[PDB]
Amino acid sequence: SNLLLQYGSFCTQLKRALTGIAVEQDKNTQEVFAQVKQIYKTPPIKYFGG
Amino acid sequence: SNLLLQYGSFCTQLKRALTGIAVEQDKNTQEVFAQVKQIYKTPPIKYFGGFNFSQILPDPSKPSKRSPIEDLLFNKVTLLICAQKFNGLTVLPPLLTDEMIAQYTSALLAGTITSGWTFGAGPALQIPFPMQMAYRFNGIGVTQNVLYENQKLIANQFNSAIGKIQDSLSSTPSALGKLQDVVNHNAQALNTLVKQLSSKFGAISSVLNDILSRLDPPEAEVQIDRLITGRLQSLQTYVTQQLIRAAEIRASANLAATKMSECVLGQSKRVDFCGKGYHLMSFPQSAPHGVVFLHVTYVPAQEKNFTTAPAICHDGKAHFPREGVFV
Amino acid sequence: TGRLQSLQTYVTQQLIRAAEIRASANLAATKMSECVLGQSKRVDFCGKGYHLMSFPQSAPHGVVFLHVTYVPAQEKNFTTAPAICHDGKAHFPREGVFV
Amino acid sequence: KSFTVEKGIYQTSNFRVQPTESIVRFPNITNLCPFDEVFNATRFASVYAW
Amino acid sequence: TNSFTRGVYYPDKVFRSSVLHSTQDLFLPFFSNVTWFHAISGTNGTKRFDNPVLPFNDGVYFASTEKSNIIRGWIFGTTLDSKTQSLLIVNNATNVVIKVCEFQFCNDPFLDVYYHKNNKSWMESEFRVYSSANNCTFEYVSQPFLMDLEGKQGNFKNLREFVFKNIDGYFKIYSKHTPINLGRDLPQGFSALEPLVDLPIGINITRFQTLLALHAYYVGYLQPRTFLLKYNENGTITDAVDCALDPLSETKCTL
Amino acid sequence: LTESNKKFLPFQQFGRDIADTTDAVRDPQTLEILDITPCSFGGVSVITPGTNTSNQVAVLYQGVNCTEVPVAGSNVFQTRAGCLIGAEYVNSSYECDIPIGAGICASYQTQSQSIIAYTMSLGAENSVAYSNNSIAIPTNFTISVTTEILPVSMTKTSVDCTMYICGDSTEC
Repeated sequence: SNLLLQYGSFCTQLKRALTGIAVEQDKNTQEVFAQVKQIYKTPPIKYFGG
Repeated sequence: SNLLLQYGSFCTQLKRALTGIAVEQDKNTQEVFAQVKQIYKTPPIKYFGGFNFSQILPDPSKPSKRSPIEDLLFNKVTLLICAQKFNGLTVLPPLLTDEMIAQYTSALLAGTITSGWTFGAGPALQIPFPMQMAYRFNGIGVTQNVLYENQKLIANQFNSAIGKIQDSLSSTPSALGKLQDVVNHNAQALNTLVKQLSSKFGAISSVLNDILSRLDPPEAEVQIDRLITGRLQSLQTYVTQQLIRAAEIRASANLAATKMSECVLGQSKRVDFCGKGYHLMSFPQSAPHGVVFLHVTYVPAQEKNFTTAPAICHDGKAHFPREGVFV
Repeated sequence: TGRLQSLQTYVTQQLIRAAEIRASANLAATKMSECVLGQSKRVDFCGKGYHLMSFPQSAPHGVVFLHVTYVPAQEKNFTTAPAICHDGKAHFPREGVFV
Repeated sequence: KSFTVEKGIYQTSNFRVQPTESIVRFPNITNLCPFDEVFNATRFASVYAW
Repeated sequence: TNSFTRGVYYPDKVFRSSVLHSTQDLFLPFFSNVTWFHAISGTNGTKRFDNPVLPFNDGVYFASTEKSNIIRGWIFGTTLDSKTQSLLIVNNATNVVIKVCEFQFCNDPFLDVYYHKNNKSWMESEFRVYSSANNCTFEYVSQPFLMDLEGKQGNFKNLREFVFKNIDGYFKIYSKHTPINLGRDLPQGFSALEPLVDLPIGINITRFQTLLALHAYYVGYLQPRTFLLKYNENGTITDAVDCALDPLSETKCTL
Repeated sequence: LTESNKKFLPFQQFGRDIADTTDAVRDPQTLEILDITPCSFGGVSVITPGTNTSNQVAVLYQGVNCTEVPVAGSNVFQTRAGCLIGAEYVNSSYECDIPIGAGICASYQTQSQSIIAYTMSLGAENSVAYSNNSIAIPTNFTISVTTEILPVSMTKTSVDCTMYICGDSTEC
């Protein structure tokens, strides 16, 4: 580890990039699925006109 | 410089790739804004049937012919710049300065409010504003008699809504997040590139003068051999990160060109594309390294339930509504 | 290591460039399924002006579209009014402009 | 890499100005000896008394 | 008691304006206990000194509050005899004297007449702890650093703080004087130490002792730590925070 | 070197700033604080109308105050992009032929042939007659045919890693 710190900042770039990827994946599910504000509930009886 | 020639022609593409990115940013601004052929202007009077347009139309009191809404956007976006020019790194200015960017935006407003939407498909044809809104209610499924029977109430509803927009930006500090992260990522990448000069990459020292002076030439070349590749890979990473990031902006630039083509030069029937609800019309506003839209939508409220039946029999024959529901 | 770096650079450039082409390929697939197999109501999607139809044409490593559009001309001003009152009740046009 | 060029702009090289002379200001004012004062005394002495 | 914020100095001789910097040098850790170290030292009869030997754990931070000249000086060394080189620093009223030369052993202040404060106030008794040795080194006489700003009617206390450290042979002395009202040990506030004296004398040092003339001081040990210094306006250290005291400090150092 | 107004504290000497650049120094004699800045540099570019029509060019230096510092032709001009020599700043406005920057476009146009640089014009200025009651209905149309080009696929390639890197040598 005494040599890696001597090479500069080659971990901060590769730690700020995987964090940007990881937080982007949780974002992607939000637009696809969370398109509704309230949560609707189906009626118990299920006769939808045949 | 002599040691750089034995590696070959690596930085020739590095100058070529950044040229292609630079000429691309002068092309993204073109089709987003220059969708028109002639620059229009509004008449001196500004009575648009009872609709107040003072917030988005330009105000000539200030030197720059800008609007009060976009003036708030300019103060919020904040850009150090001095140290970047000191290591061979340059910042080329945009081809279109900010004065004519506002002039394209002012041209798009003038064609929209006066000529309706026909100026995007041929010569501009004038039409009074209260009948233009009658032709946008007609494309969402409601009839023209709704508007004129409630013209004054809709005018106050539009006028009060546009005043809430200015206070909405000032109250929320996370409003202009997307534009701010654009200039933040560029400046942060530059500082990480400059600070790579202090790194030694497993050499004697990070100053090229000390390696040449304190040590003899015969093994000075092997010391700067390790120093160059450490600096070269740092330069290679910067371009590759810029190449990926430039493609992401082009994806957003093409989407912004579509919204100006459809949501502004017409009424779009795509659900939840222009705005949240049934769409009416839109407004473009300039911004630092971006564009801001003002979508005007339609939302029903004040429900009331009823009883229905899908057909009517009168003389032994079924009847179906021409356009409507039997209530 | 100098020669292996050249492939590492060259493969990276082709991967980025191939992603741009696929973005153009998906746009061409949409235009063939909207501007050719029907009529599209999107403004300035199948060419400037009101759109009628299109004709695909083959090309080396590409495709060429011949959009047939509609453009009005020969304008003349008129005097108009939002509606018509005949017998104390307003009359609204069903499809036209009171000119 | 041609004998014919089309209209437009083309970057060729870069411009750099050059240094003119050198400036070295080592520490202030300076350190100095008083043995030079001996020279401006006046008289000397005997021959067995150098 | 526990030290609150004291123990910060300028690490280098570089001017930086309105910047946040990170430092790796040896420092006094925040929120660490300090021993009271009271010595009566009344000089009565035969010997009443309360001086033990201190282990010199990677430099010494020293704080004191005398009236005029009660606390006098220092010896640094290992064997504390003429065998090995020993530092000695004395703040005389005219000019300070610093002597690196080897000394056999320190002498003692005069065990004079019991009326130490009745009528005995004549300035005298230069009790000459310095001894004679052959192989003898250079001396660094300069301006006194223990100038006292006059405290009138109480509520004035010129607190003296000095850090002595040894890095790669070189011996660094940092000093500051805070003329602030204080009724509690090491009062609140933030104070950054200037660099004062450098010594190019490379010897082993593991022990030190204090000179009290007569006829009360806090000692702390420095450790390697990483801090976040803040430079504001004309290169003034307004604040510095730790990177290992608590998780909030770790996030502050990270961001 | 240049004069510095920033006040130093007496003990410190250097003037380093953000990143690792030295920014200010003090005089070793008479103890005066100075300020530093790198001397100017930049890239050069050539504006030409092509070898088909002529041979005159008009070079440009990027980000150099040529009024402040001499570069060493026909004329000199100041622009936010840099200094342009070889063209004159005409006052009229036309469309853009060769872009430079900050709304400056150059072209090879007559007044008897020379290279000129002007200010960009966004198009013909036009007005419309808005009114309380005014409509304009077209009476005739035009069936036009435009064109549009779209890439589809590039050329398939493949490599042989062993053969390319090692020229049929068993040691490599």
